Amino acid sequence: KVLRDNIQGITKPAIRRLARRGGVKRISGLIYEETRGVLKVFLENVIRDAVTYTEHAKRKTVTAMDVVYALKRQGRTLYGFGG
Amino acid sequence: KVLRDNIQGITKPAIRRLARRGGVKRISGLIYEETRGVLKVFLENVIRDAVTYTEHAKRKTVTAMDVVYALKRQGRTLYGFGG
Amino acid sequence: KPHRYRPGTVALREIRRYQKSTELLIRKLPFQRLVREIAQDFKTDLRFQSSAVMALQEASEAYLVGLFEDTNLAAIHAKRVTIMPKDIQLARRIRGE
Amino acid sequence: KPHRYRPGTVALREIRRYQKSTELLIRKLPFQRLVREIAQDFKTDLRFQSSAVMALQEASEAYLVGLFEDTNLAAIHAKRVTIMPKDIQLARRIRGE
Amino acid sequence: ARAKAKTRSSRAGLQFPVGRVHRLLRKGNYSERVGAGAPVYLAAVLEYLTAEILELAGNAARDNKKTRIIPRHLQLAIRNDEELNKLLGRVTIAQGGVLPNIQAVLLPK
Amino acid sequence: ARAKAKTRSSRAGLQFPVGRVHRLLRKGNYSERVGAGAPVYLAAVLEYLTAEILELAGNAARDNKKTRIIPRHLQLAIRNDEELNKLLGRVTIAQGGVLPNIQAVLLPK
Amino acid sequence: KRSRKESYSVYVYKVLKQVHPDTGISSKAMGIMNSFVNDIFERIAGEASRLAHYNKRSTITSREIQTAVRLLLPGELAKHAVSEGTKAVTKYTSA
Amino acid sequence: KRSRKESYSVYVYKVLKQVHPDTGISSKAMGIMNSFVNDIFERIAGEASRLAHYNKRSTITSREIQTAVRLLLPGELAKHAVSEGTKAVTKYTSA
Repeated sequence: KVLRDNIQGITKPAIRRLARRGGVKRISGLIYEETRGVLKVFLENVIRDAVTYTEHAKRKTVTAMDVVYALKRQGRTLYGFGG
Repeated sequence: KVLRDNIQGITKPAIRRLARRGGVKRISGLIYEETRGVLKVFLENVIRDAVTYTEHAKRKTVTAMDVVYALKRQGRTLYGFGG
Repeated sequence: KPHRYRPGTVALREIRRYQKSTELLIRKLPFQRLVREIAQDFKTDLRFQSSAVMALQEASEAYLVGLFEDTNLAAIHAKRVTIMPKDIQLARRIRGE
Repeated sequence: KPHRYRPGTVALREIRRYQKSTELLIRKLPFQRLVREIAQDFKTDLRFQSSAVMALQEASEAYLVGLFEDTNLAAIHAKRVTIMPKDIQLARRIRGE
Repeated sequence: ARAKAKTRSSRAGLQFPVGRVHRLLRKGNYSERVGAGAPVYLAAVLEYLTAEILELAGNAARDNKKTRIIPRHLQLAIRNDEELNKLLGRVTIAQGGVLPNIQAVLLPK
Repeated sequence: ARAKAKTRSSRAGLQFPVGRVHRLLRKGNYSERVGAGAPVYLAAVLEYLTAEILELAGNAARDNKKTRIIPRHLQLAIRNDEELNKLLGRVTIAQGGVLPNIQAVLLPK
Repeated sequence: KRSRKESYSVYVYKVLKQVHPDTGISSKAMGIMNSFVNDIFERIAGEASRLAHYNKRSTITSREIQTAVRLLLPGELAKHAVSEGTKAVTKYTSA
Repeated sequence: KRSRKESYSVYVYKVLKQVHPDTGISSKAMGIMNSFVNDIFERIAGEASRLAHYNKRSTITSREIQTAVRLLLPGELAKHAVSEGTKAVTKYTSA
């Protein structure tokens, strides 16, 4: 139930896989934690607004259409999730 | 009736003035014409839709309100010319 | 001797492999746990559609690999093959974040 | 010996002066020449509010200024002070342009 | 007594339901009235864009030798059309992946 | 026999015209029905942001000893405030200039 | 009892069979296509609503969409879409 | 004569004399302010319009507007705006 340290739920080799998909060849050790902070900022923003949606939707379950709203209000538009 | 060269009316002192206001200290000699082309591209990007505005507004005079639309659909929102 | 590929060969091979592949790379369960953790910061008593979670994973991964390619070309400009987070901060700030 | 400043210092004073000042830096009459030059390529005999052209100017050099701080950041980030067009190309790519 | 029910899409020779389009316009509250040719023109340009993107998807799928098109075929179709990349640069695609793009500086020698 | 007509702005004790903005909402093609308190609330928060920006701009103008506000101090107010700047990152100002920002690496020895 | 939900995937499928009778499609790909339809729809509809709001227009005709698409579409796509919608609206007008 | 052109210059100037009784205004700064307020007005009303779409609701309430305020405003701006609008709504409710 109560969760504490999912900051390291992203593993470093997952980041290396993403970086090879991201075309990166040589990766510093300092990269992973900074990218962790960046992704935390991005998810805090979008999930905060998703919570705003769901309380405005008066629901205790989130929907992916809320996620569609969360991606569209900065134009990060994704297809195929009920849109 | 036609216009052939006013892009060389973009004086490199004006370019370097914008560079100083843009914070650029040392400038290569090859910069000027490329920035001229880039800003020119930006100009057609705005004025094409501005021409479309004036055509759909059924006029032959370009107004600043259409300019406001033409900047704003790229999100370049400029205040003091709308009204 | 036992063989050892020189550095960069294997890395470029995985670059080809994962530019070929399309799937999510992070394990879904710890990401889901992180989603629950972050959403708990705003309001308790929340359930989660799974479709929302995979949407978040795909959007997040696409966002990350896009900024990865951006920092990649930035480090290419900076005459390096080793990425450092100063490139990431520059890319965010010029991009506007 | 006649007075002569070392290079860059007058450029620094220009930077300071222009960062306080807000006025247009191009002579405007060639700017309307360019405006009508580009405008007749879509439709000829279009008339212009002068305020429309001033809005075009303010947006234009505003975009150029922001591009110039990005270009300066690129020039510094590759361990230099002098700009080259590869700064501009990188900025155009990372801006999605 | 009354004429045969004949669809406006067939009248415009079209496929997309122009009645549904016009209804969604009316519930979209874009204007208090809408001219008749507006949802027709909407539908028609939607089959135009749809035909173009599905043409690109078919090109990708025949290049990818699979009969049924997948989101990877969609990504590979759209992202080599740079004109769409001006059109849809800010668009993300589920399970589409990325263009395989390795720079020459990453290449040795 | 009608009672004395107050304004909804006076009913909220505020400055902005509730009737004007509510009329804007009704003819904006946004909804057919608009609740009573929503334009009042919108006028209130517009008043809040207006007073906030105007107060900071007046302080900035007082910093440079002028009692009439100019777009330069508008730029100074909007860009030195990270919430305001983030709120209007995509926003251009005419004759506001930029924040004076000098890189220390550009500074000499 | 299930609530009938409107989706364009049948129209996407028939469009696909028009362009490629031999070609199938996945359900998530049809979801992407329906998302695309809705996305372009809301873009063009909001843009047309704004253009109506500018010129004090309360009735939307295909002229306004033609303007708004030639705004939103760069290159040859705008010209070809204007042409095709022109033929469709024209022979509809005769119909 | 000419047609009436509505302006917020009177109302914003009242708010100005509320917060800064001392200072004057330029017409250019006021045109900036009017372009500002009209821009952000159509912003907040637009997201409220999408909320009306997503909630399938005909009548716009203040609740939807406070939600859209959490959508737009950065942080303590949003909380303080919620507070001030709440008090204004209460005294409007009591007229």
